[PDB]
Amino acid sequence: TAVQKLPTGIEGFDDISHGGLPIGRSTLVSGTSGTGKTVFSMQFLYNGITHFDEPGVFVTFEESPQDIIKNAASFGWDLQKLVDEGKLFILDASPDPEFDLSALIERINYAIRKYKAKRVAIDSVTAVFQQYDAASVVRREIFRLVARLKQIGVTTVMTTERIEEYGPIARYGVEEFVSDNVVILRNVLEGERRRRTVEILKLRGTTHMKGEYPFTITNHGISIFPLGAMRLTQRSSNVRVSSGVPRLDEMCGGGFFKDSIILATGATGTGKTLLVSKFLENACRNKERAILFAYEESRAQLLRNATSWGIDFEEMERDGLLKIICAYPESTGLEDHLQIIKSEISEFKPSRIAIDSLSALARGVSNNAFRQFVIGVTGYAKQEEITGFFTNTSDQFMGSHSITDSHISTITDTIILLQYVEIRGEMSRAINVFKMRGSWHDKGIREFVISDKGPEIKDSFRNFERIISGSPTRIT
Amino acid sequence: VQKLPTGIEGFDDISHGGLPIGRSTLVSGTSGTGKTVFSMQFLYNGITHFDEPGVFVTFEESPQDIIKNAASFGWDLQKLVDEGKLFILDASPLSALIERINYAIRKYKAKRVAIDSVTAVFQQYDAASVVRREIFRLVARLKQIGVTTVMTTERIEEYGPIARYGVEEFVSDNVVILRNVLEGERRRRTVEILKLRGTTHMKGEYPFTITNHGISIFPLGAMRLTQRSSNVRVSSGVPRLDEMCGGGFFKDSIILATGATGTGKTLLVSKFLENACRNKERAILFAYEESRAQLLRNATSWGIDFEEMERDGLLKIICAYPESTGLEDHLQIIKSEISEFKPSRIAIDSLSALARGVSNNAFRQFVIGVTGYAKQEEITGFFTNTSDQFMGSHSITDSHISTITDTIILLQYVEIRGEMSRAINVFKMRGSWHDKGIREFVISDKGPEIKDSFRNFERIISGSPTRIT
Amino acid sequence: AVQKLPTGIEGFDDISHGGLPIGRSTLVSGTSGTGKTVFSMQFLYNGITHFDEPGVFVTFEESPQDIIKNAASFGWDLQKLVDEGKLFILDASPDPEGQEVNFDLSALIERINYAIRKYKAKRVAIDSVTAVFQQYDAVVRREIFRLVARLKQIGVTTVMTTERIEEYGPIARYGVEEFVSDNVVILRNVLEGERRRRTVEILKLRGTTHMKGEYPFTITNHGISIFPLGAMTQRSSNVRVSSGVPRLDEMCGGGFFKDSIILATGATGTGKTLLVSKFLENACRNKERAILFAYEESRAQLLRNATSWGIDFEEMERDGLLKIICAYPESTGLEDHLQIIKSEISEFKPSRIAIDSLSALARGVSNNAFRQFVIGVTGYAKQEEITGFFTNTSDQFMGSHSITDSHISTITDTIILLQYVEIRGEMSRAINVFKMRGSWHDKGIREFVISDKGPEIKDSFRNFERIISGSPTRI
Ligand SMILES: Nc1ncnc2c1ncn2[C@@H]1O[C@H](COP(=O)(O)OP(=O)(O)NP(=O)(O)O)[C@@H](O)[C@H]1O
Ligand SMILES: Nc1ncnc2c1ncn2[C@@H]1O[C@H](COP(=O)(O)OP(=O)(O)NP(=O)(O)O)[C@@H](O)[C@H]1O
Ligand SMILES: Nc1ncnc2c1ncn2[C@@H]1O[C@H](COP(=O)(O)OP(=O)(O)NP(=O)(O)O)[C@@H](O)[C@H]1O
Ligand SMILES: Nc1ncnc2c1ncn2[C@@H]1O[C@H](COP(=O)(O)OP(=O)(O)NP(=O)(O)O)[C@@H](O)[C@H]1O
Ligand SMILES: Nc1ncnc2c1ncn2[C@@H]1O[C@H](COP(=O)(O)OP(=O)(O)NP(=O)(O)O)[C@@H](O)[C@H]1O
Ligand SMILES: [Mg+2]
Ligand SMILES: [Mg+2]
Ligand SMILES: [Mg+2]
Ligand SMILES: [Mg+2]
Ligand SMILES: [Mg+2]
Ligand SMILES: [Mg+2]
Repeated sequence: TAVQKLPTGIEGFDDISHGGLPIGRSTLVSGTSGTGKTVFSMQFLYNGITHFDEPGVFVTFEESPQDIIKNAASFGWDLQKLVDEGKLFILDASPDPEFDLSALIERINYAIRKYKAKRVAIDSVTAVFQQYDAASVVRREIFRLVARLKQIGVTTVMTTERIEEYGPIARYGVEEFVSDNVVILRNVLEGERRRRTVEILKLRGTTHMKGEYPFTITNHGISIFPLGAMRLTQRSSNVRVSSGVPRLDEMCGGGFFKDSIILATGATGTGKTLLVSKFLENACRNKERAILFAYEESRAQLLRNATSWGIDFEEMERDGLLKIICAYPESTGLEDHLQIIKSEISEFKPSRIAIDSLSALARGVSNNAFRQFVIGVTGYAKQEEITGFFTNTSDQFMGSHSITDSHISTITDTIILLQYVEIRGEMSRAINVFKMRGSWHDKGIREFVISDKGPEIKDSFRNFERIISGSPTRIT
Repeated sequence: VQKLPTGIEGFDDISHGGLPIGRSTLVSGTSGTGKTVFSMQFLYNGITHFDEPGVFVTFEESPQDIIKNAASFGWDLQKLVDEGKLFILDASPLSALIERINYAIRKYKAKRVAIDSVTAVFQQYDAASVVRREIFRLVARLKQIGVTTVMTTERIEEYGPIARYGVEEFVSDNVVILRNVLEGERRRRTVEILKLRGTTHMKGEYPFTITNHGISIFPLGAMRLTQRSSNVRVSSGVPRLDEMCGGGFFKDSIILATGATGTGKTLLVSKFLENACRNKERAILFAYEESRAQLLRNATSWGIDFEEMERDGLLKIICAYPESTGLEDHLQIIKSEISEFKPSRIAIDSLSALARGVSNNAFRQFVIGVTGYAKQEEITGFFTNTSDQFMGSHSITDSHISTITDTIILLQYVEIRGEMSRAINVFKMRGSWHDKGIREFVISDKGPEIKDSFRNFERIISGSPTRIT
Repeated sequence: AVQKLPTGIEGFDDISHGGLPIGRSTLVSGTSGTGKTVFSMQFLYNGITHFDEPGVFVTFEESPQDIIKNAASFGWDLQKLVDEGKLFILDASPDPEGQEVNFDLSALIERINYAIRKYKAKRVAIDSVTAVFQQYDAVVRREIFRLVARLKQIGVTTVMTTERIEEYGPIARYGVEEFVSDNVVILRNVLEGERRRRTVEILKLRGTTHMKGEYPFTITNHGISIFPLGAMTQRSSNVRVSSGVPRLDEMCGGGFFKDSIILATGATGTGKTLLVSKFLENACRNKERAILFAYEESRAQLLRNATSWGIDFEEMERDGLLKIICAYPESTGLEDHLQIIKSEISEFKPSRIAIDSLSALARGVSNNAFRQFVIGVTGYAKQEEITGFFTNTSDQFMGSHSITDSHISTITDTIILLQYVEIRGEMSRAINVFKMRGSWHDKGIREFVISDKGPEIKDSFRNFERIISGSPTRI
């Protein structure tokens, strides 16, 4: 007879809550303005009706029912229908535009019975206390409301308000301790960018995932990405795919594995976009779909620079085997980027993917949040059986030294190292398969030349030393 | 939830269309952020562009002061007031006020309203509960009438509470935060849309500037990677370099010349703009290091006369110190001067100068800004960067500015036989073959003379090479 | 359109883009000892002495006698101006003995009004408005608005002094004054390390433009003097001057330029001060005035070390062609240092100048502050067409292992690079004209020897590699 839970239906919340929200109990969902308290509370009710056939009541202390309905239309929720079918009831407790909570408790109970409601949402409880002038019996009244609802036996969501993101959990510093369950929505301003996070602080009598988890409000409501939950569990096969460059495929011991993450690390101009461009060509030639995620160059530039290499991307676009998705890294946050990726993938249903580049997306953002992105993208592709080619521009121009994020290096199956080499007063370029995981790879640091045809991988600088430096020395 | 176009330059992009119609939007900020401007600009555009009358509720600032202050932006509000398009309700010493607004709304058939400042109307004793109940009224009543409102609120802190009483945010359907952050000894204006209930919006802060045209927002995010790209070449002025670039620079490209002090970046800039005026192409030089006088002289020593170019009306030398203004302003200056002169080529000497006393993320927003604006307007951009190490040549514009540039010319010193020789190298050239040689070049009265490469040397990049065998 | 009134305070009219809006009230807030009372007195004083605009100064504490007395330090005979009826100080100080009581400012309004007309005052100053409430209770917003409006009707440009508790905190005390005032100026005395820095910021000028951010100022005998770097043209000529060393002149294509900023960079004891000494010796040899600004060595030592190089500074000090201004960097702030330099240049009217060294002035200061110093000094020298030889000591001993770590390279026109070089188990020296804008320069890392006669630049190290490292190798 332990605390059983009720599915919310919100992508990720049931995972981080190890089931859902405790049944017959109230959950405080606190946050600042614009965190997604109302969306969460509505989505809890909406998913109740549509998925589980559980009617719900929505208590509003300010926002008009008509306004609540119009705001949900963005998500594609016809709340007018649910209202017209007695599946949703919006109790208007908003003041007229022209003391102890007890009457309202009666009105709610009447409604719950009338519409046979199993879920309730109250938004916001902090309002009535201010709207009137309590700020003195907050604990008493919140305790009453919680207790009376426990009697009715309804799963409740209570919206609270905060001022500071990493400050007190609520306004009166009392609502948290009365509530059985506490969830915190945050919208943290880092640099000049916001990040939405959800935390389940407390679930009395049950287990939950601790810490903040990133989420996004899309046209499908709140979508949490259980970064921690996503488990290391894939398929992995010895099936190979080609790079579009034959000598490289020989250097990779037949070609890239289908279930793989490929990284091309090198200085600027080393020729990473060409490797990417050839990898997508190969897909479209083998009658496979692919998506290019550009974060550095426009389509026009990509198309031009490709046609110089002799790769017609438009023909692939027209054929329906290629989709170039161009966007500035600061066009949104890494959280939304990953969603746009995941969404675009689901639509086109690609076999191969390419992000150009990762170093561009790591502009300004913390090394932590970037790690979360990489793992998120890496994991999605390996789970969805999509081969992934990633690019990374090294800051050091000469040779190679290391990788910015140690996470990337260990999260990639294959590492292609492009570098520059000074040979007889000329800037040569060299390619090397540094890592393959599960195959033989050529252990050579081979010269290559970029031409109108593309990459021409030549032989190793055998008669040179200190090639990794970028400034070698010929040894007779 | 449909939206009304504000007409504010960049806001309708950040807000994904504009402000929701019929609803009220809270615009909070400290003094001098630009709340009254936004509110005036909102109404102004309402009537001049969309033929929507507006009512402006003032609580302290006199009607005539509002008209006097607006004149700076070039807004004849009195003309509009006379023509019965704008009404300024003077509430300077809520049911009563609301009744007066409703009357004014109908009297002028107004579709937009601006209330500034609401915090002042509660500046008696009204506290928390009173403010929440009272604001709720105003917002609700305004919603009933059928008018799109902009409501001004005050802050005491830039990254603290959004308003005063910590109540106005939760009541309002829409929240916009205006900030003026003192970063060191320079202020930076920024707009953030925190909340737009019922629809989507661009999140995060975005920089803006109050100009003689009012609030002008330049979103780095809304900037789409959707510029054009051609195979049309343009010359550097140095023919050996054009041959090294496989015909020349591209018309649709950003050029970077990186190197130590005295390596000759400004010479390459001089010859670049010389070629432009030689082909009757208009060009601007945004100089942040030297002065017009010293540039003219040092160019004349190179056999380059900027004075004639300027007289012809093809060259514009804009000199300014990086510390004179913030990077947000500098960008507005660059954009503005470009829009007037309509140049085909542009030059910034140097980017490294503008980086002095600024964050990497701010300088990134700047570079990303200018780069993009040049590419979208089809303007060739020769940028310069001075490396701090004068021989090591370890990195180039070490701030991820390389991924933004299409061409990289690396200038360096080379220690040959106890002499300090120079070298030029086309490091990168997207979409073209480039000479892979680290060619020696010598500056003269005539200019840069690119010679042959150091074949019989090693460790050239180090700056201290070794003669082989 | 909002017209502005020239304050007369040095720099304020530049940062205010004209001055203070006419017929409008300006708030000038700051902590204790920021110069709020100075600014206000200076506003009125200048008003009278420059534009024949009478003024009225309202005090709620300090007696007229004291205000007149304190102003004497700036050389302002306010009693003269009071006697002529050009200035009036309305004493509204609390009665020595009395009792207390809502508060209304209707009484003072009419007292100020009366005096305004009586003295025909164009300018007015209130100091400090905070005190008048800090003597009873806080109505502030309403009472502030009342005064601003009444004074607006009268059409007098007013300065309202207000007091703060923290430097980077609330603009005023009660969190209201700011919003009610049309114009806001924040004076700050920021404590960094253990040194104070005075800064002016115009936060807001309704209906007008202004320079944003903080700008440094100093309070002297002249009063408040603000130094906007953004306000700053420098002309250029192909006229050569000599370094004092004939070989270096050759290496610099026939000498330094008259319109140039020379920088000498190197490790300690590489010989920057010798080149400085020779540079100045030439000016005096060509009957030209020069000033040496030293921040490392005393006058006595400089002279001793100079005479050991065969340079008599005393004769040129006596002949009135040389002024040696010695002072520690920590004696003042860079804001002050710069004003000492500008002032000393204005007096002597030199043709050449020298700072020995810039590296010393950078000690224990903000990188931003030191930048603003160099941009200022270098700008003023180029402005007045004064040739400037600056010194910089690199912390790295051997060779030019790294460059100048201060981002000065872009300002300096000529860069002389002194370095050490180990040759056959012995520390040698070297000179190189690294940069020379507008001239050919010898591109050679020439050996150079110091002696009793002074510098002897010699031949290059042609038979050596890795010279710049400081540890070469014989080919
Ligand atoms: N269709 C949509 N797509 C993307 N984002 C959306 C969409 N609809 C709403 N949003 C976002 O969700 C916000 C509304 O969240 P909401 O749940 O109303 O916040 P809240 O925390 O309840 N606000 P408050 O009542 O002031 O405390 C909007 O301001 C947008 O940022
Ligand atoms: N048509 C061409 N012929 C020969 N070489 C070319 C051609 N186009 C490009 N290149 C070479 O390839 C480089 C650009 O390759 P690219 O794949 O864009 O590299 P990258 O590492 O992705 N560059 P970046 O994004 O700026 O860091 C140029 O600098 C040239 O060296
Ligand atoms: N008349 C001339 N004859 C020969 N060389 C000259 C002449 N004028 C200038 N130079 C050379 O040009 C160099 C300066 O070139 P410039 O274009 O100013 O380089 P830069 O790297 O842009 N300098 P900076 O802005 O100080 O970092 C000098 O160091 C000289 O070697
Ligand atoms: N013509 C103009 N050109 C440029 N900037 C201007 C112009 N007019 C006003 N400004 C700027 O805008 C500021 C005034 O903006 P405004 O909207 O009146 O401030 P506010 O934030 O409403 N002040 P407050 O009511 O006290 O909280 C001035 O201080 C200037 O910085
Ligand atoms: N009579 C002399 N004969 C030879 N060499 C001398 C003589 N007097 C001084 N020197 C040299 O000159 C050096 C000091 O030169 P100076 O111009 O003071 O250099 P600096 O770089 O300015 N030194 P510092 O201020 O400590 O960083 C000494 O270390 C000696 O090597
Ligand atoms: Mg809400
Ligand atoms: Mg690339
Ligand atoms: Mg205002
Ligand atoms: Mg230059
Ligand atoms: Mg005082
Ligand atoms: Mg010395």
